Amino acid sequence: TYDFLFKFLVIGNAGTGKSCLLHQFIEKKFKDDSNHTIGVEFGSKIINVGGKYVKLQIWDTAGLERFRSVTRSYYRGAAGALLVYDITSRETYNALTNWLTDARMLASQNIVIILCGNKKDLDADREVTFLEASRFAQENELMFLETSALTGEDVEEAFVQCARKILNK
Amino acid sequence: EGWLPLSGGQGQSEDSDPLLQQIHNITSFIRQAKAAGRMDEVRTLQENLRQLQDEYDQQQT
Ligand SMILES: Nc1nc2c(ncn2[C@@H]2O[C@H](COP(=O)(O)OP(=O)(O)OP(=O)(O)O)[C@@H](O)[C@H]2O)c(=O)[nH]1
Ligand SMILES: [Mg+2]
Repeated sequence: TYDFLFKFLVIGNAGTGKSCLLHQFIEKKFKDDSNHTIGVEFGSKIINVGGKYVKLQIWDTAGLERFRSVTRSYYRGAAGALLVYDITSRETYNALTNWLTDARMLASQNIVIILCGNKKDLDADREVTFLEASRFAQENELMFLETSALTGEDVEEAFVQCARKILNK
Repeated sequence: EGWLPLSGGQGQSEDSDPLLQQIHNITSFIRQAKAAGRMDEVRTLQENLRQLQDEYDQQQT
């Protein structure tokens, strides 16, 4: 079954596609009925990484302001996080510093974070360039992938890469 | 082959209290984990529920 157990967070602005990413990862389908996360969703999945089985306990947090206290209470103990923005929404990208600060403060400075530029399937609507996001990631010691919960592009890869880095520096 | 419980399916509106809302969520996930015989997840979620209820009580002071 599993050799390791990593607690993962999915964090970022409301509407960035956090729940859809979790649903894509586990159910390999784009979630049809989606609505603002009404607190914090849970998912569990075991992956083969670094020659080992790693069970991920994933807490998909709410981005909405009224759930800030509730979502923040999930941070402690998290070994990894997918920090998500929407590539079509500059405001979601602008909010990354506050998400990142709070995550590293409330979980260890050790938390391994992969930046996810989600909804990359909506490239016509792009408001954040890959290169500027890569720069932000480089500067803040983040892994970085652009993802699509809709097509599944880079979704499994985001979770796998996060786990991989926890295991091997 | 992972597991992902339905978000307190097709039910009431969002609770006026965000923590009580989260408690409803976990309670629903526990019911589904129990029903699926996933004792690891039952234990994980029950531990989370325990922490949420403690935090709720403390807020009432
Ligand atoms: N085209 C496209 N739409 C997406 C993608 N991911 C999410 N969406 C849509 O974006 C909207 C928000 O998705 P959610 O997964 O509910 O966003 P969230 O981050 O969980 O929002 P909160 O629960 O409020 O924190 C939904 O209408 C989804 O259908 C994507 O990768 N591509
Ligand atoms: Mg959500």
